Amino acid sequence: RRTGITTEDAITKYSVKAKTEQTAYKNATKDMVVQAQNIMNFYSVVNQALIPWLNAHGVGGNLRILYRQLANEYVKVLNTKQSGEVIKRLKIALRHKYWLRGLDEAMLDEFMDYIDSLKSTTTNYIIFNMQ
Amino acid sequence: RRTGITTEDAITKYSVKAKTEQTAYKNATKDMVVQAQNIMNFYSVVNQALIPWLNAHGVGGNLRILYRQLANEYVKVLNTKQSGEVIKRLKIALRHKYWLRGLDEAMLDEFMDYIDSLKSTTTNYIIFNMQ
Amino acid sequence: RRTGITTEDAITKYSVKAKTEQTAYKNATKDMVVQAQNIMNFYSVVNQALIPWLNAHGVGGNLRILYRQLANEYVKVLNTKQSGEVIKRLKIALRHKYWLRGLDEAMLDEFMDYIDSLKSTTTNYIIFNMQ
Amino acid sequence: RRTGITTEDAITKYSVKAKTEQTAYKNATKDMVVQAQNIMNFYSVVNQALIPWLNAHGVGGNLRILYRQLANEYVKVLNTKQSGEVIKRLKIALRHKYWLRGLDEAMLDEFMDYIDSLKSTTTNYIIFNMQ
Amino acid sequence: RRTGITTEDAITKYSVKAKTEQTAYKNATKDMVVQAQNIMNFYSVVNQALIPWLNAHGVGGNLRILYRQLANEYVKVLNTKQSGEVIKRLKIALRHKYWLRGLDEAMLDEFMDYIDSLKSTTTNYIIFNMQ
Amino acid sequence: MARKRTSKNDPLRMYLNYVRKLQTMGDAYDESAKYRIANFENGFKSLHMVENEFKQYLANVIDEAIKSGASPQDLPYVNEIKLALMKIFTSWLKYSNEKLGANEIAINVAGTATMTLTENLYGTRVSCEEAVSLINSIFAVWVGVEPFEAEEREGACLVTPRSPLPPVPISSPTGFSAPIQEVLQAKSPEEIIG
Amino acid sequence: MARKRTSKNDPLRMYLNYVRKLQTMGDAYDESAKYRIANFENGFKSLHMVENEFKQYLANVIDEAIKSGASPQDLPYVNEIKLALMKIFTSWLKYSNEKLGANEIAINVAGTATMTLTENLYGTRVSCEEAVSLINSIFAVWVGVEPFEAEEREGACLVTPRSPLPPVPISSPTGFSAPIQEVLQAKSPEEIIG
Amino acid sequence: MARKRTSKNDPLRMYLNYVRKLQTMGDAYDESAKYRIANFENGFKSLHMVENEFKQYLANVIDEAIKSGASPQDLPYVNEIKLALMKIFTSWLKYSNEKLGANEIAINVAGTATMTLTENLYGTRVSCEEAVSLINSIFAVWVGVEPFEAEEREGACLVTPRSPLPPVPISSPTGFSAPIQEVLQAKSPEEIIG
Amino acid sequence: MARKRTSKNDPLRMYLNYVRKLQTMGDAYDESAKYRIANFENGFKSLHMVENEFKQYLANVIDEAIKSGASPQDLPYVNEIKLALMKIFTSWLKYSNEKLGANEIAINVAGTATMTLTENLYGTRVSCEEAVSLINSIFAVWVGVEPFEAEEREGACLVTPRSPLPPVPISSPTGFSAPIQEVLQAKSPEEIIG
Repeated sequence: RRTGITTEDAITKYSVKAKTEQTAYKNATKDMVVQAQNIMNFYSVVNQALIPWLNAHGVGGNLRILYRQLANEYVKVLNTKQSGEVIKRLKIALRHKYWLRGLDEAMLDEFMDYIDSLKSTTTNYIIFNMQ
Repeated sequence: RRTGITTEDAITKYSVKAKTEQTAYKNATKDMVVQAQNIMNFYSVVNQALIPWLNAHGVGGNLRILYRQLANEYVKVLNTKQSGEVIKRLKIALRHKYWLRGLDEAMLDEFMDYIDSLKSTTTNYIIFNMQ
Repeated sequence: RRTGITTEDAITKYSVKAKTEQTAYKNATKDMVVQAQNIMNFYSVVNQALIPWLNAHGVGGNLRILYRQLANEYVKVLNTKQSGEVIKRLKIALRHKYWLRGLDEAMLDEFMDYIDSLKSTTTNYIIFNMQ
Repeated sequence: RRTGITTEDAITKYSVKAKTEQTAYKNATKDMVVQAQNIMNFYSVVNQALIPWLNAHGVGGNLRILYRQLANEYVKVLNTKQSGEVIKRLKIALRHKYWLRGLDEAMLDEFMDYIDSLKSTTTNYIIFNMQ
Repeated sequence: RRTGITTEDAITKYSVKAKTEQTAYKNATKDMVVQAQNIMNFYSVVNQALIPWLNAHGVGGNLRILYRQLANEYVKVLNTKQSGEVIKRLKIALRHKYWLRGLDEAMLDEFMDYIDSLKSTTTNYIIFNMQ
Repeated sequence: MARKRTSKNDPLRMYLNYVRKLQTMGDAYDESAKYRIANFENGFKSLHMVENEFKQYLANVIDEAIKSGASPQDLPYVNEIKLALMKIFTSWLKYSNEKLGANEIAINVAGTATMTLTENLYGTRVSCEEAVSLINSIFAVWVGVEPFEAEEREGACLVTPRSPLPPVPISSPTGFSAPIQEVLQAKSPEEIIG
Repeated sequence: MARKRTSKNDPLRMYLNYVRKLQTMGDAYDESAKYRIANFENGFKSLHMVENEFKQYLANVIDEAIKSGASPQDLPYVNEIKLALMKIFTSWLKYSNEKLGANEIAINVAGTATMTLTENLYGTRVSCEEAVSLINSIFAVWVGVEPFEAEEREGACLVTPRSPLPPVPISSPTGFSAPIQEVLQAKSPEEIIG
Repeated sequence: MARKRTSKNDPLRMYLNYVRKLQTMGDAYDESAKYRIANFENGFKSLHMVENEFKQYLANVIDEAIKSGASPQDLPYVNEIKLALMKIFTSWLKYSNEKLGANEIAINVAGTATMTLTENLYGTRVSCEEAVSLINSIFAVWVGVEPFEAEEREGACLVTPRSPLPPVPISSPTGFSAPIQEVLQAKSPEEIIG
Repeated sequence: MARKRTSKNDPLRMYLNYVRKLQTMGDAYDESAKYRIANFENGFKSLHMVENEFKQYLANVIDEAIKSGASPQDLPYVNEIKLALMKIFTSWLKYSNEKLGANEIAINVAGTATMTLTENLYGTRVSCEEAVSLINSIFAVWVGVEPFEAEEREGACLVTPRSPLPPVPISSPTGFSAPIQEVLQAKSPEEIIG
C-alpha cells in the first residue's frame, strides 16, 4: 500500500465500515474476556513495587499519578521486548522529560535508581489445542 | 496472451468481475485459515534472531523497523529459493540501498555479517489425501 | 470577455435576469443552510480572542466595533490564504489606517503585537459522496 | 452597504415588507416560547439581590423603580460581556447620571458599593442535536 | 469550405440558428456536469504550487492575479500537449511579455526558474461502455 | 434588522436565528425586486461615469507625460496598477455618495490609499512616490486640490492628507425612467404615471 | 457574477457551486438570446472590416515590394504567417475596443506581437526582422506611426514599442437595424419602433 | 466513567468489574456510532492538514538547503526520520487541540521531542543538533518562533524550550456536513435539517 | 488497522487474531467494492500512461542510437531488460504518487535502481554503465535532469544520485466518470449526479 491518500478516502472508509466494525467488536468481547487479565497482572506488578516506595518516601496524594506516568511508560518500553542497552538511554530521557514537567531531581535520581525492579507484564491466555 | 492492451479493456475486466472475485474471496477465507500460520512461522524465526541483536547492540525504538525492512527483504529473497551465489551480491546491494536511506555503516558491516542465520519460512499446510 | 461595455448593456442584463436570479436564490437558501455555520466559527474564534483583551485592557463600549473593524479585516486577509510575508506589511498598513481614524498608538502597538492569535476560519461543509 | 439613504427608500421598505414581517413574527412566536425564560432568570437574579436592600434600607414604594433603572442598566452592561475594567468607569458614570435625576448621594455611595453581586443573566435554550 | 464570406452571411447564420443552439446548450448542461471537474483539478494543481511561492516570497494581494495570468497561460500551453522544446522558447517570450506589463525582473528570473512543477490538467471523464 | 436590544455575544444564537429566517428570506427577495431594479437603474450610472472619467483623465495625464519625452516602458500602468487607482477612486465615490464632510472623505480615501498602495506595488517596478504624484495629478484635473502627501517610511507605503477633499461632481438622481415606446403608445400623461 | 466577498481558495466549492447553478444556466441562456442577437449584429462588423482591411493593405504592401523586383518565392506569406499577422491586428482591435489610452494599447499589442512572433516563425524561412518591418509598414499605411522595434536577441523574437499607438479607425455602433420589408409593410414610424 | 469515590488499589476488583460490564459494552458501542461518525468526520481533517503542511514545509526547507550546494547524501530524511519529525508535530497538534496556554504547549512538545530524538537517531548518521536546527527552521516557517535549544550532554539528546509556543493555526469545526445529493433532491431547507 | 497500543511481539496472538477476524473480512470486502471500483477506475490510468511513455521514449532513444551507425545486436533490450527499466520507472511513479520532496524521490529511485541493476544484468551482455547512461537519457527526455551516477565498484552495480528528481508529470484525478448512455438517456443533470 501507499501512504499519500486524500481526506475523502479515509472518511469514506470509516463511514462505510460501521456495520462490520461493530459486528466485529461484538466478537471482540468474547476475545477480551480471557485476555483482560493482563490488566490484573499489570496493576499487581506495578502496585507491588510502587506502593511502598511512594508510600514511605513521602510523596503526596495527587502527584502519585505523575510518578505512575513515569513508571507506566517505562513498563510499556519493557514489555515491548526492549532490554538494557536501550533502557540506559531512555532512563535519562524520561528523567529530563519528567523533570521538565515540574518534579524535583532529588526525587528523580533515587526513583531512576529504583526502577529496575519493574519488568514485563503481558502474556498470552489463549492456547490452540486442535483436539 | 499479448502484452499491449488498452486502458479500457483492463478497467472493463476489473469492473465486470466484481461478483465472481468477491465470491472467490469468500472461499479464499476457508483456504486462508490453514495457510495463515506462515505468518506465525515468519515472525517467530525473524524475532528469535533479531530481538537479541537489536536489543543488545543499542539501536532505538523506531529504527528497528528500518532494520526489519532490511531483514524482511532478505528473508523474501531467501524463501523464493535463492541460495548463496546470488546472496553474495544482494547483500552488498542491500547494504548500499539502506546506507542510502540514512543508516550508519558501522552498524551495517556487523549487521550484514549477522544476517546469515535467517533462512526460509514458508511451507505448505494442505495435504491431498484421496481417501 | 472584454471590459469596455456601455451603461445600457449592464442595466439590460440586470433588468432581464430578475426571474432567473430569484429562482436561483430560492435554491441558494438550501445551499446556505449547511454553509452558514462559518458565521458561528468566525464569531467563536474572534470573540474568544478579543473579549478578554478588549474587556481587560479598558476600552469602552462603542469603540469595540472600531477594534472589530481592524480585527475582522485582518481575519479576512488571513482566510484568503495569505501567510506572514504579506502580514508583516499589512500590519503596519492597518496600523496607519486605523491610527488615521482617531485611535491612540499606545493601544495600537500592543494590539498589533496581540493579533497573531487570530487565524483562518472558513471551511467547507458539503461532501460529494457519489454513493 | 452604505449609510446615506433617502427618506422615501426606508418608508418604501417598511411599507412593502408588511406581509413577510408578519409571517416571520408568526414563526418567531415558536422561537419565543423556549427563549422567554430569560425573563424569569433576569427577574429572579435581580429581585433576589435588590428586594432585601431596598426593603431594609428604607426606600419607599415608587422610587424603587428609579433604583431598578440603575440596576437594570448595570445588568445590561454586564450581560453584554463587559468585565471590571469598564465597570470601574461606568459605575461613576451611572452615579452622576442618577444623581442628576434627583437621588441622594448618601444612598448612592452605599448602592454603588452594593452592586457587585449582580451578574450576567441571559443564556441559550435551543440545542442543535442533528439526530 | 472557403474563407472569404460576406458580413451578411455570418449574421444570417447566427440569427437563424438561435433555436437549435439553445436546445443544444440544454443538452450541453448534462454533458458539463461530469466534465466540469477539470476546474477542480486545474485550481488544485495550480494553487498547490503557487500559494506557497506567492505567499512566502512576499508579493501582495492584487498582483497575485498578474502572476496567475503568467502561470495560467503556461498551463494552457502545457495541456495542449507541448513539451520542453517549445517551452524553452515560450518561457523567455512570457518573461518579456509580463516584464513589459510592469513587473520586476528580480521576481521574474526566480519565477521562471520556479514554473517547471506545473503540468497538464485536463482529462476525460466519460467512458463509452457499450454494455 | 438586528435585535437592537443587547449584544449577547453567542454564536449558536446567530446560526439558529439564521436557520429560522431562511424560510422567509426566499420570499422577501421576490418582494424586494420591485424597488431593487429601479434603484440599480439610477445607481449604476455613477459607477460607470466615474470609471470612464478615470480612464479619460489617466489617459490625458499619461499622454502629457509622454509628450515630455519619456518612454512607454518607463510608465506601464497596464492592468493591475490601473485597478489599484480605480480602487482608490471608487472608494472616493462611496464616501462622497454619503453626505459626509470634506475632511472625512479625505481621511477615508487616504486610508484606502494606504491599504491599496501597500498591497499591490511591491515587486512591480513602480515606486510609491510616482504613484502618489499621479494620484495628485488626477485630483488636480478633477477638482484641483492635490491633497495627499506620502512616505515610504517603513516597508509599506503610507498616505496622509494635507487638505480637505470635495465630493464627486456627479449627482445620483431619483428618477423613474420610462421607455420611449411607453411614451409614444400612451394616450395621456397619467397613463405614463399611473 | 462572482461571490465578491473573499477569495476562499477551495476547488470543491467551485465545482459544487457550478453543479448547483447548472439548473439555472439552461434558462438564463434562453432569456439572454433577445439582446445576444442584436449585440452580435452590431459587433461582428468590426471584426469583418478589420480583417478585410488587413487583407487589402497587406496585398498593397506586398505588391509594392514585388514591383521593386523581388521574386514571389522570397516572400511567401501564404496561410499561417497571414494568420500570425491577423492575430496581432485582432488583438489591436480588442485593446482599441476598450477605452484604453494610446501607450497601453501599444504595449498590449507589443506583448501579443512577442507571443505570436515567438511561436510561429521558427522553422519557416522568414526572419523576425522582416516580419516586424512588414508590421511597421502596415501601421504606416493605417495610422502612420511605425511603433515597434524588435530584436532576435535570444532564441525567441522580442517586440518592444517606441511610440504610442492610436486606436482602430472603426466605430462599433449601437444600432437596432430593421429589415426593409418591415419598413415598407409598416403604416407608421411608431409601428417600426414599437 | 470510574468509580470516582476512592482508589481502592486491588487488581481483582478491576478484572471483575470489566467482566461484569462486558455484557453492556457491546451495545453501548452500537449506540455510540451515531455521534462517533460525525465527530471523526470533522476531526480527521486537522491531522491530514497538519501532515500535508509538514510534508510541504519540510520539502521547502530541504530544497533551500540543497540550493546552497549540499549533496542529497548529506541529508537523507527518508522514511523514519520524517516519522520522528511527524511525531513531534502531531503531539503539537494534540496539545494545541486542547485549550492549553503557550508555554505548556512548549514544554509538552519539548518533552515529546526529548523522547523522540532520544530513541530514533542513535546509529543513523544524523546528529541531534542538525535535527533540532531543522525543527527550529520548520517552526520559523509556521509561526516564526524557533523555540527549542538542545544538547547532546549525555548519551541521549535533550530538548528544552527557550520561548513560549503558539498553538496550531488550524481550527477543528463543529460542522454537520451534508452531501450534495441531499441538497439537490430536497424540497425545503428544513428537510435538510430535520 | 493495527492495535496501535504496543508491539507485544508474540506470533500466536497474530495468528489467533487473524483467525478471529476471518469471519468479518469476507463481508468487509463485499462492502468495500463500491469505492474499490471507482478508485481503480481513476488509478490505473497513471500506470498505463507511464508504461506507454516509457515504451515510446525508449524507442526514440534506441532509434537515435541506431541512426548513429550501431548494430541491432549491440543493444538488445528485448524483454527482461525493458522489464528492469520499467521496474525503476514504476517505482518512480510510486514515490511521485505520494507527496514526497524531490531528493527523497531521487534517493528512493536510486535504491530501486541499485536493487534492479544488481539483480538482472549479471550474465547478459550489457554492462551497468551503458544501462545507467540509458536511464539518464530517458530522464533527459522526460524532465531533463540526468540525476544518477553509477559504479561497478564491487560485484554488484551501485547507483547514487547527483541531483534532486522532479515527480512524474501525470496527475491522478478524483473523477467519477459516467457512461455516455447515462448522459443521453437522462432527463436532468441531477439525475446524472443523484
